[PDB]
Amino acid sequence: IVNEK
Amino acid sequence: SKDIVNEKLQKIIVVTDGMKRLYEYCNCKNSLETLPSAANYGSLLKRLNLYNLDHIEMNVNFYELLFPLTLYNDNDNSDKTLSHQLVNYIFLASNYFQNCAKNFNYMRETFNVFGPFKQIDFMVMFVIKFNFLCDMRNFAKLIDELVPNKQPNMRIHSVLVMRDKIVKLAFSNLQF
Amino acid sequence: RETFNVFGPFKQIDFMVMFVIKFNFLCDMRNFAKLIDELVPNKQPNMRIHSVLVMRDKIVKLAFSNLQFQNTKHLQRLIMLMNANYNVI
Amino acid sequence: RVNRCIFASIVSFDACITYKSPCSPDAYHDDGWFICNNHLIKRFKMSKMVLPIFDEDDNQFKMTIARHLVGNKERGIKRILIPSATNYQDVFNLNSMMQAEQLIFHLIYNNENAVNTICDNLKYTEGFTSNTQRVIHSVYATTKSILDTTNPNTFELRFFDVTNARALRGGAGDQLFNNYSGFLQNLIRRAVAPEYLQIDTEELRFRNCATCIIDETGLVASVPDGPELYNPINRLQIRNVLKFEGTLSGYEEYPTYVPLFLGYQIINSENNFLR
Amino acid sequence: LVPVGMAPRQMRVNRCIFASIVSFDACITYKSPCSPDAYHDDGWFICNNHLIKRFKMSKMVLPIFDNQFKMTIARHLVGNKERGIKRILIPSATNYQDVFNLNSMMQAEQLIFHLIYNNENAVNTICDNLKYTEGFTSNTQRVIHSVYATTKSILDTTNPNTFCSRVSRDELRFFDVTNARALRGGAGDQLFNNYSGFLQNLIRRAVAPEYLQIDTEELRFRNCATCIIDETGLVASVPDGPELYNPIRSSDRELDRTLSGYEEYPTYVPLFLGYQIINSENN
Ligand SMILES: [Zn+2]
Repeated sequence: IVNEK
Repeated sequence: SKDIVNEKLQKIIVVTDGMKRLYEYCNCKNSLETLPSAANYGSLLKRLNLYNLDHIEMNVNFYELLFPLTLYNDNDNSDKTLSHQLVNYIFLASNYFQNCAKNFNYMRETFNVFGPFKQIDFMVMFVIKFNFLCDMRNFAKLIDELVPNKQPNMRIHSVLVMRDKIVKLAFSNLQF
Repeated sequence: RETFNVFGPFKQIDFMVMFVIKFNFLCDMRNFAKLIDELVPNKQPNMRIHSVLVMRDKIVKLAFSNLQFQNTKHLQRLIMLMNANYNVI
Repeated sequence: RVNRCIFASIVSFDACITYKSPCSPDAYHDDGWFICNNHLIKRFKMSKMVLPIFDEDDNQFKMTIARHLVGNKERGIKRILIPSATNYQDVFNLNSMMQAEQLIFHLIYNNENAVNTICDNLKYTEGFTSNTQRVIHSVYATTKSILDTTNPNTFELRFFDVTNARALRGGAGDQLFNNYSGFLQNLIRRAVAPEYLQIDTEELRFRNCATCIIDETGLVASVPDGPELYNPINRLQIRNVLKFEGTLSGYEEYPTYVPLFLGYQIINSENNFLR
Repeated sequence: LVPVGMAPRQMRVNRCIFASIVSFDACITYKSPCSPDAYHDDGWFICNNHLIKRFKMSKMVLPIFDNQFKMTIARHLVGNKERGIKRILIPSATNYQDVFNLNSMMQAEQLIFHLIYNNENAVNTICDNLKYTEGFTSNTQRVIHSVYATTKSILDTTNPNTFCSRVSRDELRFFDVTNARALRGGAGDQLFNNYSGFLQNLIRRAVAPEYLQIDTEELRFRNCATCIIDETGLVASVPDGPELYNPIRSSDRELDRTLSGYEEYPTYVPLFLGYQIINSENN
């Protein structure tokens, strides 16, 4: 997870 | 104020008690002796994988996490080794966090072996923090509920400041 | 021995300390044996590991010889295990 | 030429006894030591040394440090370096040393009862009032002056038990350090080097593991765990005649020493303080 | 002629492999910098200069004893703040090509590296390129063959003894973190095995063991490990946490009044790692 943040 | 901090201490005790069974982990045998290993969390990692783990902070508020413990009846004037024990505890916590940050990648491969999932970047930190909090609960058990409303201690506060500065810098260095 | 004596002036306290040490040791030995049960032993020991074992046993024996010291079925079985008499049954 | 050679302020009050006092010159060095090298070696099994920290251009931080004189076989009393007040009388063979030295040790450890006993015993020396009391006064005054000088309370963030990983809990080595006298505390600071040095949020590690141990028995040249560190050391005779006149010789040697490495030193916003 | 028929003469021999570096362009004269230590008949097959330049390592002696035995040992030149690839004290066969900048250095040294590290493909590539590059036949071919022969002679001297040491019973060495309760040690022995025979000999000559059991006596030189080994190779890293401060005081008033002639402890960081065992002295 590198974009859901 | 420091009354709110006492509330924080009681809340962290109760909230640890809460999640250690809401998610039934209590890896309460472990401590801050050295870098944690996935070999003691395999099943705990499986249970963690059931949840999205991005809701975690890269840095650790070592200050606010440990300050409540500083509030205790040091005025008893019977166990200054208690204060020295607290100093040892805080310093070893800082070292534990520093080593975790320095070798965070190494733990990343460890948990790649154990449950190779995208959420490992958060699982590493969750293992770190949860083992740390189990150690905090054990330390609370060791100490007595002698928390005053307010207590000044320059030496302990200075140790906190200087060690946590290193801790925060190390955590910040976790680039990506 | 003093830490164990905290729980009482037991008659055979020295034997008790030795037994506790060997028992804590046997726990991890059973752990290793479980870890290795699936694997196939060789007819003869690995020579390098054997040399290491002999060399370390030298030091262990030296230390425990320098430190001189002072209800039967299971007792004797476990004691034979402790004394490493693998003929135990 | 102030001679700070504590344990050289010893006078053989007995006429038949002559005290050589063959002790090290460095006592005349206005350093942080209050005991010079030979006294240190004899009565604490320590050898003075210095550890440079910053030595580039003119920054010359040279932290002092002493070395173990204890092999890897000694244990218990044999290994204790600086005994506690509870056990120093046992570790040191006070009866085998001169009563003046015993008085010095008793003053250092605040054994006023032993001091009174020693002076009471000296009361019954033949030339007691003539010169024994003068010797008592001289030695006692010198020792008291040294002790007061060492004590900071008279008219900083160095922690010695705060390095020990794998320890269950407690530390308390700093507790015993506090319990020690000002002279003993200054000696420990002067000889023992904190394994870590933090300056204004800048940590330097000198060892990967502390070498000394501090507990109720005192300061011990022991290891945090495992076995002890290896620590080695004309009258013309017939054998002295040599036979007929006739291998890393080209490389330097790393000392086989065990310097006193233990503790964490924390320094606040203060910069590279060189005064 | 003067000398007896054949009769191999006896003289000193430069031992560092890198001494053979020479410009393949005969029209370009080159001299490699060699420390005189290279002419000592010792276990070291690299001179101090090449060692420091390529591996960031400096030789050193460790007295051992009644009879004072001198055990070879190297020490870190790695600073405290160096990170990542900089911490690779000796790269592994899977990383040396990257750690060492083959492009930036001479072809002869690249061949030397591809020989030390068992890279036959790279060695063959270099050989063929030199065959089809420049006046190979005239003198470049002979120079290349001379360099290759020297390197192969050194390797043939080392590897048999290295293999005999590997299978040796009397002498045993284990390059890992003696603190088995650690994670940065790993299968250090397996990695050491992965290394070439000559590289294994270099590692033995450089890294001293944390402990040393001679017959029945054990000497503990450290309560900790000053370096580690991983897939990358020999890493100048602290296995447990913060890096050791390495002032690097040289090479690349009241305080002194008190600190006149006065024993001083060096700040160097020697290489201590693993367990070593020996029967008798063998010295
Ligand atoms: Zn050379």
